[PDB]
Amino acid sequence: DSSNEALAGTFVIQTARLGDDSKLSFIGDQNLINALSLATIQEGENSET
Amino acid sequence: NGVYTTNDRAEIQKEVDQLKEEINRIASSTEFNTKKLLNGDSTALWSSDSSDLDVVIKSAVAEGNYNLNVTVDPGKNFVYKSDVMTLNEDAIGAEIVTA
Amino acid sequence: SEKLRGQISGLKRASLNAQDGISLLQTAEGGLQNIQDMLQRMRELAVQAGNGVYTTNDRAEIQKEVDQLKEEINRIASSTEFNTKKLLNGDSTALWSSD
Amino acid sequence: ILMVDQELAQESITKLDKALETVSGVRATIGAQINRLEYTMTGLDTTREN
Amino acid sequence: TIKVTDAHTGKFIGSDSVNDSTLRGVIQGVDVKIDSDVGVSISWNSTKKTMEFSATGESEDIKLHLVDNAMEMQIGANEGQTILANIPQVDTTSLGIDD
Repeated sequence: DSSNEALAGTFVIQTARLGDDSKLSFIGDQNLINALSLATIQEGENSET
Repeated sequence: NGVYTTNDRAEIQKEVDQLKEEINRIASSTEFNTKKLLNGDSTALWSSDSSDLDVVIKSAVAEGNYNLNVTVDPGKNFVYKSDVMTLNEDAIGAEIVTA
Repeated sequence: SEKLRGQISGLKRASLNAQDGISLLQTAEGGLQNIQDMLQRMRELAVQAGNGVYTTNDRAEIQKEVDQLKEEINRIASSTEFNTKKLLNGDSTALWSSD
Repeated sequence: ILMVDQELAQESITKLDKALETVSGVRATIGAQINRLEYTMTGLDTTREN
Repeated sequence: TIKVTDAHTGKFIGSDSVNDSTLRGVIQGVDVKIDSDVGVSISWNSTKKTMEFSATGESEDIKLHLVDNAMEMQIGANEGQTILANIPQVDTTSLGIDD
């Protein structure tokens, strides 16, 4: 509860890099992409150097 | 525009990548008396020891060696979520058999 | 000169994009015309029933045709297509799911 | 530069515009140098004659 | 009586009391329909020969997933200049003549 895994029967996708380097794009057939129907819940931020 | 599916954009991207390779080739192809002009061989000459540091040349450089000190404060990452999955009606159901 | 040339290219591209946009709306308009045409026949067949001389069997006879017209209207609602993009079946605005 | 989804074309346009600006600046600089050299050409011949 | 909240933080969004069991006009642009056989207990009274209904006494949770997917068309030669279009969903259920 009250975390990223509050919903059952869903896929959670995370990456181990930060910033704009961590954006992922999905390409494929229209029906499969529509069935998957991904959504964005967290967007990355850059760092301070 | 949206009239194109997710395949037309990839078909565009393929030949765009081809054009990128062609422009890199023409950038690195110029030559005169075995002395390259455009690939930063007329202004500066640089090198580094670590394999994660890049240098781009714009104007006159000075000289010498340098030592760098790096401190980092991190940001965040990207997190995606999918949809919900459900079983079809033809399935589901328990029973008693004798095999 | 370079800026003007780029603007000219962009203008021509947008000029084509407009009509590639408009065709889809024309198709949707046609489909909606057909559906509206069927609904009025359903209304007239509904209003015919009600004058009481009819027994309790020809009313079910009318109900058969009403149901069959309803499944026709569902089929035409779910059959619209353009470039593998279904328009009228709620596939242009949102996408919902539950468990 | 990527064009896979309907979100990167705007950034692509901006990058292309600024790249064109940079190329134009380089060509202007080279033209300036060649014009200066062309002007300094003829004085040598005039001084040779004198 | 229906109360809707967020699934990750818990900010209250809306509450409603309906009679025909349709949640309308609290979530932007969506109407939600729920079955009438949700959380009700049935028992029989032989001494009075009548059925009796009652509340279960415990709450029930359903979770909903919804993602936007409007229509964007490029109309200009620069950024920001885009047009948004939507097509509402139409069928027998939406038109309210399903039953």
